[PDB]
Amino acid sequence: DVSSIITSQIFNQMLLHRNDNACPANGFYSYQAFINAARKFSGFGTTGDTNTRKNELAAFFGQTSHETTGGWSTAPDGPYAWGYCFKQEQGNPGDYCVPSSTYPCAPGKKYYGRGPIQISYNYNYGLCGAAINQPLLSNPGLVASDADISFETAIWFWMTPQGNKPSCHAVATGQWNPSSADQAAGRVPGYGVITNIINGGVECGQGEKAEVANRIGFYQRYCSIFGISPGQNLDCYNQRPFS
Ligand SMILES: CC(=O)N[C@@H]1[C@@H](O)[C@H](O)[C@@H](CO)O[C@H]1O
Repeated sequence: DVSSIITSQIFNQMLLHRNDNACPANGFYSYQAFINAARKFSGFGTTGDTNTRKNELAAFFGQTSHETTGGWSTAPDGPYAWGYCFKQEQGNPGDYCVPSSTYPCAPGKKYYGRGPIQISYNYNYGLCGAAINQPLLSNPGLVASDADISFETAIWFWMTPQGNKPSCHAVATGQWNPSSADQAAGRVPGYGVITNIINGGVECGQGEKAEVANRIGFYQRYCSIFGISPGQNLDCYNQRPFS
């Protein structure tokens, strides 16, 4: 069970400032919601030895902290204490509707980034809602109004391979075997390939990038909290994005 690796105190010490009034998602993300959701995904934080389960959770909270960070360079307790500050895409996001007969856009509904993985677009809310048996296509606001659902979308993303792009789960648990194409593209198992899976088109293969360095900093802080050392191949600066 995942609760033997991650306690309420480890969750709270990682997500130290999420409940500050400056965070729009303050009061949303609970340890209970996380454990309820985690238990629905067989293998999630229960694959491998203790250090491998710790590493998976460090990596999962690292990446999701980046997706939702409200941190700045000089924030209280540093930038890597301000994960899980947002539950919806910032700026003025549009409806993120790309029509699908399989996963049709609901009238008046918007599919902008919500929750810990910032799940976006009607196609993804529909694929996800099918997998977790929730009406995300008709009510995408559930991902920001129900914290158990919010965590389910992020773990769903984390556990789901995309053809030649592995699950974050496989990579974080040392179960990803890189293809010859992967090797030629510099995609060596590590946290960097996880950044590549999540947003490599934007962030990877272009040299030093502050968003990548941010993802690493969260993961480094959380490895410390779990009492493990970070893995190798932390960045994707010299990785070709997954096409
Ligand atoms: C609202 C919040 O607490 N945090 C920050 C904001 O103040 C910050 O300066 C900027 C990037 O550093 O984006 C937000 O996420």
